[PDB]
Amino acid sequence: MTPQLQQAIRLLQLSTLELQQELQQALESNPLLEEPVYQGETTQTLQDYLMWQVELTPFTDTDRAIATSIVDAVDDTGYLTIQIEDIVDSIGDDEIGLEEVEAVLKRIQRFDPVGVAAKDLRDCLLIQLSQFAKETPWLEEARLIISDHLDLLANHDFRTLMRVTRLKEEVLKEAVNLIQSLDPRPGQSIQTSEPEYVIPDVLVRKVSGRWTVELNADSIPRLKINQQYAAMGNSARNDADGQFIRSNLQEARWLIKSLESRNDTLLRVSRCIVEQQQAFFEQGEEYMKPMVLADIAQAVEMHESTISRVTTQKYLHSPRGIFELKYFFSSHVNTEGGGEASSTAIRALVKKLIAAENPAKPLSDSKLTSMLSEQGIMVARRTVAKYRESLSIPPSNQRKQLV
Amino acid sequence: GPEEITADIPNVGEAALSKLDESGIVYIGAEVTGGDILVGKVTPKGETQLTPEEKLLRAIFGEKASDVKDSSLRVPNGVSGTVIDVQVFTRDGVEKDKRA
Amino acid sequence: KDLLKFLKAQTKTEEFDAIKIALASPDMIRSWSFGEVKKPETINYRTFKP
Amino acid sequence: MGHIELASPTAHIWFLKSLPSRIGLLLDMPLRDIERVLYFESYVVIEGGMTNLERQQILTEEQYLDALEEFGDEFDAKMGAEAIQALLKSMDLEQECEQLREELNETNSETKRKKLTKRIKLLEAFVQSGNKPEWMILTVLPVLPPDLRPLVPLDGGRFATSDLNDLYRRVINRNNRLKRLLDLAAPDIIVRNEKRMLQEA
Amino acid sequence: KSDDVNGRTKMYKNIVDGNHQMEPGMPESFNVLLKEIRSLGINIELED
DNA sequence: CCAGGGCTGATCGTGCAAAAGTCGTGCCAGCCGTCT
DNA sequence: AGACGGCTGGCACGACTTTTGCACGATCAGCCCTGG
Repeated sequence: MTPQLQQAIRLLQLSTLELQQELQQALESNPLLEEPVYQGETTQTLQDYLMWQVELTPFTDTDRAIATSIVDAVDDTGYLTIQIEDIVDSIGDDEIGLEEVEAVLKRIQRFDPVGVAAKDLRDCLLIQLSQFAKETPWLEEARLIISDHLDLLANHDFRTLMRVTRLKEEVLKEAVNLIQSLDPRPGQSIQTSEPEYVIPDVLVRKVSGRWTVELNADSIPRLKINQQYAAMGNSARNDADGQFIRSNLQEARWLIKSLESRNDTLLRVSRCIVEQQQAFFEQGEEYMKPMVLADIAQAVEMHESTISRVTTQKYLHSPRGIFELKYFFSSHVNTEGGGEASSTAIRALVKKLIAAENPAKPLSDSKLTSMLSEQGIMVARRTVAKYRESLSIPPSNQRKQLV
Repeated sequence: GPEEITADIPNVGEAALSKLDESGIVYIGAEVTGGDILVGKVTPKGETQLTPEEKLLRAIFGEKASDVKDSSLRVPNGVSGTVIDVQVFTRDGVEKDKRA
Repeated sequence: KDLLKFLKAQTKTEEFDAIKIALASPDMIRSWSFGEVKKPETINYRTFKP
Repeated sequence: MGHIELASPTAHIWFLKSLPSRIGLLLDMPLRDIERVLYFESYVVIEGGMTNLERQQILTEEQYLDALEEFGDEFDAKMGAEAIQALLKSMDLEQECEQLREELNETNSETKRKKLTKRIKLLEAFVQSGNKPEWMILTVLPVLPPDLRPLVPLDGGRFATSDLNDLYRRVINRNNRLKRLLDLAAPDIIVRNEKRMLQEA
Repeated sequence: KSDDVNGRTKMYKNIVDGNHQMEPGMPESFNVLLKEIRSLGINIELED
C-alpha cells in the first residue's frame, strides 16, 4: 500500500536477467551501495561456398556481378527469397531483360548441392532429375507428374491421379519412389548448427526420491554497503553532505533488505507447487493433476498474488527436466475417478496413442474418446478434437497413404 | 526441443544407413572407415508457421521437411578400423533406453 | 546505381609509401568513430542479439 | 571503431611513466610529484598569480586548508588529473624555448652543460612537429573494433570472453556512474575518490 | 598464401585457370596492427 | 537528578478486489467412404 | 453417381482461474522537553 515498497515487492516478479540489469541500473545512483584465444576459426556454408564456385567458372564482369545478386538472395534454409523479376529490377538496367539473367540464374542450378537456389519447389525437383542417367526406368513418368498433376499427389488420394494421367497402379507407384527419393530442400545439405539455450534457478536436492528448497547458486546480487564511503557520514562537512549520505544509506539499507527478502520467499517457495504435483515428474508426463494458483496459496502459508509473482519467470531445473513455474498452471477436466484431469494430459495421451496405432487405418476422435473412457477418464469428444488440432497434428483420415 | 538420436535421418541414402541399428547406433563389429555416420542425431530446429510451400512440401514427404537439422557423429576424416564396442550413458528418469 | 563501380571499388589500396605517426588530438579521434558506447552489456542471452 | 565520452579528464600511461618523463621534461617537475598529483592528492596549485606562491609548487591537504582562509578565493588549485592538463595548456613554448636556449648558452658550467640541452631539444622537436602538449592528456578513449576481439564461444553456458572487453565494460560502467554522480552535486571527497578510481581503471 | 584474403582467392583462381601470376595487395596483420595502435592516444595512417 | 509527556525518525505490514484468459463442452457446418 | 452416416473442424456460452494495478495512512520506540 506503499510506494517505497509497492515496487520493492513487484521487483521480483521478473526474470533474474532483468533484475540484474535494474539492479545495475540503480547501482550507479548510490555511491555507498556497491556489489589469449582470438583463434575463432572461420567456415563456409552455401553463401561463401556458393560464392567460391562462382569465381572458378568463366563468368564475365556483367555476369559475375549478376551472379552475386542471386547467390546472395539464397535463403540458408533452402531456396531463394525474392522473385526473378525482382532481381532484374535490382540490377538497375533497362537493356538487360529476363533472358540475360535467366542464363546466369540457370547456370548456378548446377553447382555444389544440385538444386541450390531453385525457387518455387517444382523447378528444384525437376532439375535434380535432369542430371540423372536417362537410362532410368521411371524417368519419363516422374517428369510427367513433376510438370503437372502435383496437387493430387500432395493429397492423401492417389487412385484419381492414376486414372486421369494414364498411369497404372504398379509402375507409377514405383515412379513415386523415384520422386520420393529425391530430397527437396537441397539448400540445407551444407548446413549445420551449434547452439545452447539453457537457464538455471532452483535445482534439485535428490534426497530419497525427493528434490526441494535446495540452495541458491548465482542469483544473489552482491549488495554490501560500502565501508570506505560510509566512514564519512558522521564527519560530514555541511548539512547538504550529511543529508545526502544519510538518505542514500537508508535507501541502500532498504534495498539490501528487500533483496534479501525476495530471495528467501522464492527460496523455500519451490517445494509446494511441485509437491502438490508429484505425478507429472515421478510417474511421467501423462499422469498429471489439475493445479491452480488459487489452490496453491491455499496449501502454502501465503497470499495468491504473493505466490503468483514469485513463481513467474522462475525456470526450475531437476535432473528430470527444466520447466518454468508458470507453465505448470492447468485448467480442469472431470474424470470421476478419484481426481480431475488436465488438457495437457489429453494432448500427451492423444499424441502417444496416435504414435501407437495402425499406420494404414488411422485412430480417431470418437475412438479416442472411447479409449479414454476405457482407461477411466470420461472426457468430451471436443476437448480431444481441440487438443489434436492445437498440436498441428494433421487429420488422421488425411494422414493415410499407400501401405 | 530434445534432439533424439534416431535411425532415419534426412539427406542420406539407405546404403549409408545400412550399418546403423534400429535405434540409430553403429553395429559393434562393423568396419567403419573414412567418414561415415556413427551415431545419428537430428537437432530440432525451430519450425516455422504457415508459409504454403512448406505445407505442400510437408504433405509430399512427411516427418522430414521443417523437422530437424541432421548432425551425427561421423568418423574423423583420417580414422578407420573395426568398432570394438559402444558405451551409452543416459540421464536417469529419461524414457529411452533403446539400445541400452 | 550502376552495380559495377560499387563492386570494383573494393581493393582501392595504395602503396602505403612514407608511413608516419603522430599524436591523436581529442577532436580528431571523434572522426574515427561513428557512435558512442554507453552500456557495458554486449550480448543478451534471450534472443542472442547485441 | 568507436570511442568513449569520458567527461572526466584522464592522463595516459605510456607517457610520464616510461624511462624518460615526457610530461616531466615539459614542466620541469619531478616524477614523484607528478605521480602524486595524478593520484588525486598533494593538491598542486594551478596558477598562484596574485598570491605569494610559485605556479608549480606543492601544497598538501593541510597546506591548502590553512592557506585557503588566508588568501581567500584568489589562490585557485586543483587536485585531480585535469590539474596537470590545465597547468600544461597554459604554457608558451616559443617564448620559453628562446629563454632556455639563452640560459643554456650563457650560463655554462660543469653540471649546467648537461641535463639542459635535452629539454631544449625536446621542446624544439615538439614545436617543429606541430603537436600539442595538452593532447598527451586525452579526453576521449577509442575502443578496439569488436571483430578483432571475439567472445571465445564456449560450450554455451557461459561465454567466457577474452578478458579484453572486461576492462572496457569496467571503464564504461565507472564513467557512467561518475557522470550520474556528477549531476547530483556529490561531496568533494566522494567525487574525488570516484574520479581517482576512474583514472586508475 | 598467409594473410591476404582476396589475394589467396585470386591466386587460387589464377592457378586453376593456368595463369601463374601474383598480386601483392596488402596483408591483414598490418591492418590489425594499425587498428590496435589507433585504440590508444596515438595517430597513425598511410600516406602517399 | 530521575521519571512522565510530547516530537519525531524508523519500521513495519509483502496485501486485495478488479478485468481478462482458459478450457469443459455443446452446437453447427463441411467433407468423404459406401450402397443403393 | 448421389443419399446416408461417420468423420472432422470451427465457433461460442459459461464456470473457473490468471494476473494486475491500486500509491496508505498507521505505528512504535528513541530522543528531547519538563515536573517532582
